[PDB]
Amino acid sequence: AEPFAKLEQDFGGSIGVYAMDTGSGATVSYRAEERFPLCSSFKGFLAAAVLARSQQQAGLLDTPIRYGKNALVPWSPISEKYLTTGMTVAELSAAAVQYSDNAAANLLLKELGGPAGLTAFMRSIGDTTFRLDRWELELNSAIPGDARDTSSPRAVTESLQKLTLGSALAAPQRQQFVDWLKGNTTGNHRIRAAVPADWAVGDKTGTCGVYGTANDYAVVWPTGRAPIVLAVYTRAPNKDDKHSEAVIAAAARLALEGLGVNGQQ
Repeated sequence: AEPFAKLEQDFGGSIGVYAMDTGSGATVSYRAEERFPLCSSFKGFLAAAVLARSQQQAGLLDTPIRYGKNALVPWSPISEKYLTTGMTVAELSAAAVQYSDNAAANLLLKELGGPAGLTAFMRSIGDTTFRLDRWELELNSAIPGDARDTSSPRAVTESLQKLTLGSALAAPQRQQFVDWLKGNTTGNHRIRAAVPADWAVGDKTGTCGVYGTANDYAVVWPTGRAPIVLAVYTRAPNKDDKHSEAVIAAAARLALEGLGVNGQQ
């Protein structure tokens, strides 16, 4: 606890961590059951929900979605680029996960019946904590004490484990989910920065832009051992408090250390 508390003190906000060693079942928790805004991190679970749906709806992933300029909310760099052709459900999913593309996320949410649809999927896999309430971009408000669009580090890690390593998805879909996470482009300075270059990592980040609120969750494969699943979330009390990637990386290192996993040569 003390090392995490010192990290909080220097950062000026709150940090929540839950890490599980899938080999032994050993865990590290710090504020693991407190609520933190999901920010864009809900998009990983959104992609998992789309994959689950594909298991009972043949051809879903290949389906072309032809959206208009009306769909292009800010921070949609992939969606903007493909406006004139449209994108398949698969393409939208990869864009949402690997680039946090907002338009792509909103289109996929619509496919699943909105924030309530994604929430009902999470409940279906045994996650009673996750809630998505709003769409992009309103879900990013991260107002202290607001339960909308939040989950806990523990629930995030447990759900991530079920979807990537457990039986929540069929084997093909499970591998697609893992591959999407592995191809993420936005997380190089977070959980990835806590581990050596040759450990496989799949992750999804969230960065609300306000209230020092940002996060990352990941599956990590250390050379020669069972994977670790972990979530690192932050928030802070003032709207203008800046997030820190460095604090997330540091908390990840502490979590891994607490499991006897470190990147020391």
